[PDB]
Amino acid sequence: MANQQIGGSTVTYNGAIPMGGPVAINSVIEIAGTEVLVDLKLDYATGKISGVQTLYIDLRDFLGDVTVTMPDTGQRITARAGTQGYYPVLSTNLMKFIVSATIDGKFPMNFINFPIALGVWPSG
Amino acid sequence: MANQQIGGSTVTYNGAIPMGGPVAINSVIEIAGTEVLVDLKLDYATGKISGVQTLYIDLRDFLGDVTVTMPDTGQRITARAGTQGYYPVLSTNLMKFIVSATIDGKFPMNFINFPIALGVWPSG
Amino acid sequence: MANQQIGGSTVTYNGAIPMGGPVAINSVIEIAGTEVLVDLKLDYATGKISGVQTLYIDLRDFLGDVTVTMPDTGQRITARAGTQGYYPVLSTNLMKFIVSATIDGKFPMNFINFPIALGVWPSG
Amino acid sequence: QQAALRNQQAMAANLQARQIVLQQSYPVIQQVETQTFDPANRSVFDVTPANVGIVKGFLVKVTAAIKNNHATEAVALTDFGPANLVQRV
Amino acid sequence: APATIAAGATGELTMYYWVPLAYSETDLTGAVLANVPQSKQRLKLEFANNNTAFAAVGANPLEAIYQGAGAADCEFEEISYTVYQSYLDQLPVGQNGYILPLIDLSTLYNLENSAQAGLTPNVDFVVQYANLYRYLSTIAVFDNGGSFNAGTDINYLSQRTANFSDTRKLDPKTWAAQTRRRIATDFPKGVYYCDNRDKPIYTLQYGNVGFVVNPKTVNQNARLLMGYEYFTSRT
Amino acid sequence: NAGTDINYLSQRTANFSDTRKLDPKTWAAQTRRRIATDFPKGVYYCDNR
Amino acid sequence: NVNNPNQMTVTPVYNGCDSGEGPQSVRGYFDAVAGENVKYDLTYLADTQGFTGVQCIYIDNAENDGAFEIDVEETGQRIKCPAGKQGYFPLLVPGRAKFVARHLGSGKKSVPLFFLNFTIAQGVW
Amino acid sequence: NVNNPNQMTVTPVYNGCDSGEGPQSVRGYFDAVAGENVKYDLTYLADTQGFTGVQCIYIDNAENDGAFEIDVEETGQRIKCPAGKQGYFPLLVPGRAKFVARHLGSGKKSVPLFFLNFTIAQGVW
Amino acid sequence: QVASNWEGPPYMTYNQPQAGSVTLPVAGYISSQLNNYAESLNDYLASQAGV
Repeated sequence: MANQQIGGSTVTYNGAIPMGGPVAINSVIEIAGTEVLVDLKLDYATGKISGVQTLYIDLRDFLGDVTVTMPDTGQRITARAGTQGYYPVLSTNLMKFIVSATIDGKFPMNFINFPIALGVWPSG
Repeated sequence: MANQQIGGSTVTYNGAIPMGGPVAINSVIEIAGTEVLVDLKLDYATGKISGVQTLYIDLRDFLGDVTVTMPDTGQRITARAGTQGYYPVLSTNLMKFIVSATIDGKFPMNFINFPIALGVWPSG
Repeated sequence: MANQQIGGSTVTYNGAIPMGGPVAINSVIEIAGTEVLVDLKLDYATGKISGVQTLYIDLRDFLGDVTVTMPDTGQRITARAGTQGYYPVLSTNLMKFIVSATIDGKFPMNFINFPIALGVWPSG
Repeated sequence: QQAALRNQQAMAANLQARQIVLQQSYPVIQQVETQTFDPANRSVFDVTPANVGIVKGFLVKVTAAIKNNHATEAVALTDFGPANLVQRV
Repeated sequence: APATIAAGATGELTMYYWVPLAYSETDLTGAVLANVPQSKQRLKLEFANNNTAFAAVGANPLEAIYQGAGAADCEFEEISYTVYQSYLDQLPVGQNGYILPLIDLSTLYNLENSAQAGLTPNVDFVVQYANLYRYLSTIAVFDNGGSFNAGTDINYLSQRTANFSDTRKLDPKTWAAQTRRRIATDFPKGVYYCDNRDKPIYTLQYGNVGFVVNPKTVNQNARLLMGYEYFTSRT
Repeated sequence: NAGTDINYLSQRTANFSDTRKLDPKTWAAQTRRRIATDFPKGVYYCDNR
Repeated sequence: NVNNPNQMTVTPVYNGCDSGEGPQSVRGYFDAVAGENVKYDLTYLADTQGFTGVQCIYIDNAENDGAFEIDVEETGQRIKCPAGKQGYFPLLVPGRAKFVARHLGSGKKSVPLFFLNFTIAQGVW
Repeated sequence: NVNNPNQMTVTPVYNGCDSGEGPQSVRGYFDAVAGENVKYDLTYLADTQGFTGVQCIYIDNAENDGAFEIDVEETGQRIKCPAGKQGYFPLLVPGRAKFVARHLGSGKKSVPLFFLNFTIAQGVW
Repeated sequence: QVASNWEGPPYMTYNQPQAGSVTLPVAGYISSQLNNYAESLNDYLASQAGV
């Protein structure tokens, strides 16, 4: 009973209000074979958006699921089939994102940067 | 009717904003051997994370449930089968955690330390 | 057709942050025949908890529903069968509670005193 | 450093007042709670002490009545033994 | 406590604990002034239930009390507890109020335990001391996967500083020789004690000191339990 | 007898207040803190030094 | 599908901030509703006392068999609570607080109800 | 499993903070549609008055039989409310506050709708 | 023969903390002290050179 864990990571995150304003980023993708990388490190250095805090994923026409992964954290938020939703996210000053799906489709995505509580439009 | 009680347990918690940063801890859990103990008292003493306030539990490919238990409180947050979720926990300066499941599995788990409101991706 | 009411009560509440700490109380309830009364007036006078603001009700192994009633306001929060949940309640400085269930069983209960939003682990 | 003389003068006034309390006060030891329970029901209990004076410790006396209901086999004491009667304080 | 409990028998146990606040009887450091109006003074206690006190053969007898082939049907009949509080009454009152050792009641005296994992054979395992505490003693229990050994699974134990410098790098028999001139016996097998009462490990005025165990044999699910004892203030 | 014929040993003051009032096994526990053994069967020690 | 704008919309003002008094609530009950519409006129309490607005509402339909509506007057918001549920609902209520309730159950259902005056987020367990 | 980045992205600004005026909703119905798109141009109210944005929205499809979309223009957000539900939805709207509504019901359904300008969390009971 | 900066032999006292010295400060902390930073370097070099 109760064996002890060996190693865990420790990562800094984005949780406050930026010196700019509420600023999201429309990043409509198309997977169509395997994966899609989203790199927002250029915007962070060049004076734009200061760090992704929330995701808005809109898949009401897509028949499968959509997974978004942070590489520095390992969180892999998976939005469901015919649902829209706001998802708080654990993201670093390095804003890289691995987006995946099953086969096809185009999904509007908004990298939001300010806190919005969670919600998903249909349930069950 | 009207049966009074004898013993309750008063205990202090973590509910405010850290003067360090928003800091989460990835502590991927391996079960199908025992129950799993997570002890973050070493991180609290050595200058790192001040106190676990929220859990992110990621059960997407798992077929059973996952229970996380705080020993100072007795709170028994039990995540369900094919769902991901954010769960606020009642946790003390002792960051000890008893992680269990039903059968098997590998679970991405994040010990978040800042308040995130509750949500669960599919419902029902 | 277009009628008007006669009498309505007005109660003062607990809704702010305590100048003590975030403090919850484990008060595990066994009913097994009728009803269980919880009285936290002694803790409020003797320097402890300032007033209950949220409930955590843990019903995973309980096969029926659980009702908690405030006597000063008449609010009668009812938790569902196989679900855990956080519930904000309308409670007065007289911190009395009438807990009930159907038949049997034991379930953990926490009297939280700081605001946590809603949430129920399975829905539907 | 001039700040190491006041923090040694504060220790001299503190040690002067420690030997006033230990020499001119009364050591009391009194029972605050007693309770007998069955551990199948509950095993975590909270003890409200007395709020008086300068508290300098607690003495906890734990007894038990372990019964072996097996058919033919026995059990033996472990190395830690009765020191595992209180799991946490 | 009886040494064995046969089939159908009933053993009566008793055990005493001293939960300290002040350091000793003549040194009032860590003591608690409980004459405050809205006092929240509290003493939690958890006890052994029927799942943590009786281990089967081949299990981990760490938190257990009895262990054997008949532990599947052992159970408690009762547990009774009694708490006694030792305190100082009739404090000296002066013209300006109470006469008290102010920076003796400002200091805490704490006892913590932990559990570390990740042990590798012939590799040093360092547990760091927290920089805010002044450590007085250290207790390390090498739980080698439900098995305890009398030093025959540890190469050495040490207290290494920040650079690489060791201060007490000793064989497990020589480590036990240092505890025999403190407690005049040996702790049980697997338990190792480190005394620092003459000079506490502050690890804020002399670097970052750690505690090293170099094991010889490591089984699966082997952990290292670390008990601490230290002072704490706001200096 | 070894404490089985005593309910409690105590020490009172002027206003009938016990300044120690212990079980016979707890009275003997404070004896073991000083002389590192028990006094013989029926002997009860009280330290006030 | 062609894009067509509309003529005119309205604009009321609300009570979305914190009270200068304490958190308060008003209980409305004994709701034996054979007549379907029931008015709650809280303007009596707003000027005499300090009950300076209704922000959230708590509807308890645990034993109700049908749905349950509540209507705000100046705003026109017509929040309907489901059949066997209970929960908290934020409201858009002006400084002149009047409400109209209605019913679709199987007889009068007594419907305990609270007008909450401060902010509580949504949840309809 | 191959990884592929993308070319170019969009970047607008929003109204996520608290108003210098009070909380104010805008009741946008009389949109009986069944076959068209309905534009809401709130730029008239944003400069003539102090109605400095739209933060949240309230859609009431309690008697609608199909879904209900609302699109924001400079952002491209595409919030679709379910068939027989109602609830509050936060929005990503710039200063040029323009909206386009759609429908999939069984005839014109007269859906009431509110543009809130302050923050209300999600809930779609 | 006394020197106002002489702390002893410089190969034996250069890395030695002072007497009380729980935690040492840094000798300088535009953002902080500047001429106190320059005089904390001149006083150290005068200790290593003996007037």
